[PDB]
Amino acid sequence: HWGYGKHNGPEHWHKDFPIAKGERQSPVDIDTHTAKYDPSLKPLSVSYDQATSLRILNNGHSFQVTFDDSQDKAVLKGGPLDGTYRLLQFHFHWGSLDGQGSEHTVDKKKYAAELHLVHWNTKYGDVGKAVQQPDGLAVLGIFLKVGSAKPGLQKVVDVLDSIKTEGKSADFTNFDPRGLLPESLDYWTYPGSLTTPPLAECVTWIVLKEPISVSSEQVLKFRKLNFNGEGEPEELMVDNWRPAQPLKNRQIKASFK
Ligand SMILES: Cc1cc(C)cc(NC(=O)NCCS(=O)(=O)Nc2ccc(S(N)(=O)=O)cc2)c1
Ligand SMILES: [Zn+2]
Repeated sequence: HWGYGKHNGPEHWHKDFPIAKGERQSPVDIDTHTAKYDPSLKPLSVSYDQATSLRILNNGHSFQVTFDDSQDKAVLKGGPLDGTYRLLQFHFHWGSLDGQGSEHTVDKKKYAAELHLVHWNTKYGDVGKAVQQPDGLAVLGIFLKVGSAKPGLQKVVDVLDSIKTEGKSADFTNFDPRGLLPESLDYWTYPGSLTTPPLAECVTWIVLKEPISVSSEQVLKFRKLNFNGEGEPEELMVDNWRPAQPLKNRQIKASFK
């Protein structure tokens, strides 16, 4: 089964998921001098006021906070998107050191981590149908750099002790994902894929220009999680990021000048 080690990491994924070598794989490097400002792009609409978080979980690949997506409660709209996309979950990718961990890069710069808020297009009815469509998902990507603490992240960080190993989950209601956003919603956008198996090419990526800052104590808490399940040799959950993939016949558009 897949992971991020020498023998099961991103260089192996194509054997079970041959779309790993596809025409619209993610993440990619964002060359800021080649992305074109697109004035036709609208502002993004992030409507998270009615978000209903449910649980926090260690899935062996990362940790995730899940939301009730049975109604339009927390939706992403506008920007490059047609229609309404409901927030399903968010999770992160992070490094063993502050100089690596993000999946997207910006002029080859790697950030310490990257947040993915995962949304699906309601015209397809359920997430499973949406993953089979080229416009099925929209993932909002936010870079993390190490500096000042992010107060809106601290409730996440303080429960990680309780889901140390894969398969563990905990109640995590009443969490406000608005506390994870930077000030600016300036973004880059391009068509891409899931960055973990099945690597489906179903994602409109929206990557925010402005990173959020998190403290060294907060990211250290990410790094104490485990890939393994309880009672198995401890392998720290670090460097759970896929590297940049070929851009091929794609063009990255910027919402700003
Ligand atoms: C059944 C149920 C219910 C609720 C509420 C949440 C969940 N959690 C969930 O579905 N997680 C993944 C959905 S996926 O699209 O199939 N996988 C995927 C997503 C994003 C990326 S990424 N790294 O490109 O952002 C990579 C892979 C499940
Ligand atoms: Zn992700």
